Amino acid sequence: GITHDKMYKRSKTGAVQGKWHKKRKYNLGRQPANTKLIVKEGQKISTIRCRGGNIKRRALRLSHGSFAWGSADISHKARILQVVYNSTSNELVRTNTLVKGCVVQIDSAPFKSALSNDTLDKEILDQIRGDHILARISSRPGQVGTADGYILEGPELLFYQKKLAPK
Amino acid sequence: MSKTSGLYTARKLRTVRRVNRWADKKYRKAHLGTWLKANPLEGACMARGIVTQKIGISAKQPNSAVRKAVRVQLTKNSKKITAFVPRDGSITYIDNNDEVLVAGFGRAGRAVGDIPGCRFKVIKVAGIGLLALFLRKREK
Amino acid sequence: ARGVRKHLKRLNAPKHWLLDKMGGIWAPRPTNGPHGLRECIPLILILRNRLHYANTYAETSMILQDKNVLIDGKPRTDPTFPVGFMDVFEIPKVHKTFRVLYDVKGRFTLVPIQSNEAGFKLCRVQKIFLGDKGMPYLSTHDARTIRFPHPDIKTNDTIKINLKTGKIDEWYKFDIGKIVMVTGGRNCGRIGTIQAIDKHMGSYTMIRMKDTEGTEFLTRLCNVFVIGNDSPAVAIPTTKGIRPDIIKNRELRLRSIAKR
Amino acid sequence: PRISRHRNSSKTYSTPKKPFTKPRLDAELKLCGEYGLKCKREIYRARYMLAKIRRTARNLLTLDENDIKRRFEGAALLRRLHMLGILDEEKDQLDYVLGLRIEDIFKRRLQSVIVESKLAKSVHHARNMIKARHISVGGQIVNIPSYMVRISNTSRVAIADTSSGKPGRTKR
Amino acid sequence: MQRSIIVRRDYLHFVQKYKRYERRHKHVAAHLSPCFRVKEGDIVTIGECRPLSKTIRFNVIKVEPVSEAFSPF
RNA sequence: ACCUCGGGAAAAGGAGUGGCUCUGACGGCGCCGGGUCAGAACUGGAACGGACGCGGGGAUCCCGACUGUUUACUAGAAAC
RNA sequence: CAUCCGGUCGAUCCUGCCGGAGCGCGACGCUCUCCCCAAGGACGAAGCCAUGCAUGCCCGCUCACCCGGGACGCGGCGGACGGCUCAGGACAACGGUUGCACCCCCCGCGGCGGUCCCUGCUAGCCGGACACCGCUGGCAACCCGGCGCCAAGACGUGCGCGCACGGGCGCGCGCCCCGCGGGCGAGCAGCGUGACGCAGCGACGGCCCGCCCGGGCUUCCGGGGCAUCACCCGGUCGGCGCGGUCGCGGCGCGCCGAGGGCCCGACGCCUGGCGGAGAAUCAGGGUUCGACUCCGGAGAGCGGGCCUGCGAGACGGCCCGCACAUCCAAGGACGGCAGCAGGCGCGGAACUUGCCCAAUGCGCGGCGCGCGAGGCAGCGACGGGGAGCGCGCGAGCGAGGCGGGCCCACAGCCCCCGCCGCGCAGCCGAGGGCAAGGUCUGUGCCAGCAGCCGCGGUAAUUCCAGCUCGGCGAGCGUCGCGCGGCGCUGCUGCAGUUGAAACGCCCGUAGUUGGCCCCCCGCCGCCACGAGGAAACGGGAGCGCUCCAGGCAGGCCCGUUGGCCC
RNA sequence: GUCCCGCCGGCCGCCCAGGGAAACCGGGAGGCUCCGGGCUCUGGGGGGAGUAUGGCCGCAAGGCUGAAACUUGAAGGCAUU
RNA sequence: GAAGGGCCGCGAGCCCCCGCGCCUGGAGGAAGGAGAAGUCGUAACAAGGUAUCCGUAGGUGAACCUGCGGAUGGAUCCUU
RNA sequence: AAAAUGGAUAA
Repeated sequence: GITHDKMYKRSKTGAVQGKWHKKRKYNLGRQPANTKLIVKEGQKISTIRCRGGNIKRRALRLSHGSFAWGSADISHKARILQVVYNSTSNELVRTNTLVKGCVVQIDSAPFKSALSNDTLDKEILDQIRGDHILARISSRPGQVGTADGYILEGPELLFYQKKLAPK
Repeated sequence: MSKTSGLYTARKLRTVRRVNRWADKKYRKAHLGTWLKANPLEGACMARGIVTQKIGISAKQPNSAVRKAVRVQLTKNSKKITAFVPRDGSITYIDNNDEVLVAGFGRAGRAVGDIPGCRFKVIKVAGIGLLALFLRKREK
Repeated sequence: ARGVRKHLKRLNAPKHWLLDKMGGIWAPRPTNGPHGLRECIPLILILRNRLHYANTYAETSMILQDKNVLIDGKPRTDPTFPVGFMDVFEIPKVHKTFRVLYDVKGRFTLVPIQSNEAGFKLCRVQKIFLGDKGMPYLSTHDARTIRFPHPDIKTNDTIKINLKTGKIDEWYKFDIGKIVMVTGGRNCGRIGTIQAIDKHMGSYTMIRMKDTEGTEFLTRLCNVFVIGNDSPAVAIPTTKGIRPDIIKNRELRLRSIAKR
Repeated sequence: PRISRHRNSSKTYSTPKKPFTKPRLDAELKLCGEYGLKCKREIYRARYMLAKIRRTARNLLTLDENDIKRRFEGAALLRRLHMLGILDEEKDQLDYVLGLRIEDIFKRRLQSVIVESKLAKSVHHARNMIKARHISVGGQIVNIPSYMVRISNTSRVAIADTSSGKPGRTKR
Repeated sequence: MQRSIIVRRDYLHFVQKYKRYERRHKHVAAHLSPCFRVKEGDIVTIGECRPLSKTIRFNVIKVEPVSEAFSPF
């Protein structure tokens, strides 16, 4: 079931192509692993058997990620406080999905240990003294099962803040 | 004029023969498929039938003779065909409501010679060969 | 197909081994091992069919599992194990010390060589890769995965595997001036010298090869193999890569029946 | 499935394009008398071979002269004819092949070469002799008269190792 | 189209039953990024790529122009 | 289907419709209307034109083309 | 391997087709003396099936009530290959060519082989339960329950060495372009460094990397008809995320833009549509066939849905819906031969419920099993080959019997040596084509014959016999089909004044076709030669299966072969 | 002189080759089996049949496209008596 | 963490609704083709007794007839 | 000016 094969799809001129084969395990798909944050139960990540003996960590829920600074490279294990602006869909960020590529608020407290230095990314250093630092999840929870993010910096910080500034 | 004398007129040339080719009567009967449906025998060499009634068809006016024929009902497609009992005195062996084998007259379905309305022959009556019951080799 | 193919049909089986079309729809399986199906000959073919040795396939197997046979410095009791180019097929118990090399015809046949030249099996480096972490590696056609290679060897180079010693000590390049035995396509098994090597982007590099008498053969870079800088590194089959022409083949064969 | 089906077996008969011409048919009775051939098929058998032997040559005779392919393919055909003996060591050339005829091909048969020696009597007795195995090149009492004894073994042709100890006529 | 470019590869086909040739064409699809500026009627070389779409499997790696006011290239 | 090509036609036959919570569109000029629209949640015994207002439909046949008019107080028609 | 000929007339030359003639491959009729190479329920029923089989093998483990080997269980490995059909699929499968810098991969092969600390701590080796079974149970059956004993190379923890490391995450090219190698043709790759995960690996160190064998896609092309199918498509066409997958891709899923394909036939429908390598028939050019043998595909009653796994959307696996059945103790239970043999139906049509691994493979086992893959036998005039049915006037044989031998898994056959001895023809014609009576009875345009012209009305060259004779021959006729015939399809190579056929004409876009000229370069097309592409098959060199149809053999031999051109 | 020779575009009669079954064309129906300048239509024995149906166009009458089943051995061209 | 549930997906099946392909029953109506020697006229081929025939429209038991324009494939290669 | 017809089947 849940096939990814091209027989079902229409051709280039939009001509339907008749099916010549029953579906096969080589092309398969599963109900997607939407990844729920645990803001409100420890992180539990199912392990799903895959083709080739390899295994994929199904992210039913995740709570903590490794986020790294854009210049000083602090890289601190932290908590994903909340999720905003998935861009692929507004609703995914309203159901707290942690799909990779989503701005997430990370707790400032572990990464506040880096507050001592100055000339160090002043716009984010202000955000470090503020209870949340925006970061974009950079690994796929649905396959990897572990979500790590990079600190929001550079022009992207400006756009993703511009996006969250009407609020 | 066959014309189309162009290096780049192979497309036109290929189709012109394909379209005009169907016109040839022999090719048209051969591959239209109208006859594969029409043939009572279904294109089979021979087909089984049940005898419905012995009939006499007068031959063409040049050759005046009462040809003797049997109306047979094909078992496969329930078509009422007329077969000609062959040779001399053969009708006496044939009985009504009796199984029969029927095969082509050899002109390719067309009537052979002077038999009006007849296109098929009776190879076997009730299993036993018609020729055998005529040559005496196998009797009733 | 579902899973993996498990049997071999003789009619599909190759023209190079040459099996009797009659006597079995099936053929011995080129079972997995050191040499590839296109470039290998099953040992049970080189035991039963080649030397006309033991009688049946079951009988061949009984000797095989009695540990009576040796291949490439180890015994290997597999019944249809692969035997390839330069695979030292020799039996110590029969004292038959041979090696397997390609004929001018294109069927590898046994070329006799003693322990002195049976100590080392010649091979070519096809791929250099970083494997098992950052340890650079070297792979030969018979799946001989030596580890850290010598700095001089790049690729299309030649390695003297040492059998029981199993190490690389002698390295020969493919650059023009090294005698090259062709192992693919039409020439498929005759020696020569490299007239030139020519490359095209992402396309088969064509290496010119002319025999000692003359006669050109232009096989692609993958099939080309460097047997020696000059002369065989181990031995040449008694054809020396002459390739006698079609009438010449008739000439040799006609007197062959007369000799009896 | 079954190695049996991978056998190439064909037909040697070369049936005529027109089956009822009396000039040809009556000569068939005449050739049948000349070599004692049992069936029209027994002529047809060598009719195919004869025409084919001439046909292969008619290709290589008009083929590029002194060509390597012609030399190898011509060598085979001429050699076949020298050992069988239809062609000769004087002729030794592609040109002579066309002249061969079906009866000239029949000459090499054991119904014909036995007749030249006269070991087995007239072609009538001669065919009877091979079936009765009283004639052979030697050591293979031939049952089949079709055996085309080659020129080398025509001199070697002989009466059976065992002819006619309790002969059938005087057996009782 | 959006970052796409449809190309007509036209070739002559030598049928043998009639010694004559046909005239056939293939409509192919390629990705052109703002690197190259093209117009319909321009000649471009497209290289094969990891499937980039259902039909776009090519990338424009060369571009030549044509006078601003069937050729088997 | 049919057709005088306009009609038939609302053909037939289906699906949805509440409350709340939000969000894009629409203008004048930087402040200021408008009440129509799409959406998207979340929710309520499986309930939403919740009262009201408000076509049953289809296949033919016979008249008369039709919109019209008529026996006020028994015939509204195919009659005029 | 370039051929005709019967037929429209009182005759003649045509056009034009009807008829023969040959070859293939099937059905049928009558017939057939032995051998040899034998196909064989493909054919608008991929309809339905009784019965029996088609995958078991091991022994890691034994305290089974006989020996240290085991009955069974459990553990292991293979059951996905093999066998069968050909329904679907008509820009798909499928042939050649490409790429994976978008992948996955059992087994074998060779290399690698530190696994962090709280770790956890016992490695002189740990933990408990676990079938078979003991005892007791339930039903008519399938079928399992409980309690206790308990068996391991099974599991489950865990001996663990800070260049600790499964996967995954941040920062680690430049500055107009390339010109070195772990590399490549291409920035691909490795590895450090910072965080995570503490992860795979072991209680008989194996996780890994390469390799093999492959699968997943994919490029450039080839890849049925139908216009009484002309407009078509709506994740369809693109971009941008995000999922999903072994991975790339509308593969899904949001958001955006309006694309995509066509007279060079799009789209739709149709097909007694698997495709190729190949066949048949044949101067050349071809034309039809492609069920079957090898290669690729797809299906197992029909739809789906899933598990064990490295791989299966598997049916001699499961789970459902649908039909179609069974069995029943009436509560229940259990299916699926398009495997082999054999039914039943259907058709014109297609064989024994044989035996056996002995071969040739393959699985498992190193201390021989397992195989309805097959091998053999039976049936077997699809056919194909080779001798018969006398020869000679007198010499003999063989189809058989009868005993050996040999062959043989075992009988058998072949083949041998004795002893004996049964040689043995049919189907079709005889006016013409077309070969072969100017014979005789019967019968009267009746009967019949006759492919086609014709014969039969009281002299039948033609029917019904008999006599002769001709064809081919243990085969010969009769139908159905294709090809040659047939320049009756015309590219080579058709015909259009009258035989059949220039649209009444003009304008004209698709197409299709186009002067002359400009040596000396790019892209063509092209021209030639290559390289690399499966054998079979076609041919083709050699080799007396007794000839042969055959075959890769054989011989005191080229490393003896088995080539070689496709 | 409305002469003579004509030069081109037509309208025509006879016809040399040459072609064709011939009637006969010959300013082609000649330069073809010693076959190939280009483009287009159209036919494939004679009936059924321009018939049926599916369109489409037309006020209609009808036009254009266009079957098959089925039958039959001749139909037909130009000539000579 | 068993029996269960809630919700999506993948998806049979059944029913309805339309499209298509494929065959088919049927009074009665209208043809066509073949039945050894039916009835009614004689249209056409001789200027076939009214030269034939093409178009188109009208008539008539039936061939056929007549109108109006055409061809010669005519019964005319010939005439201020 | 008026005139229609002639079986079949071989000869």
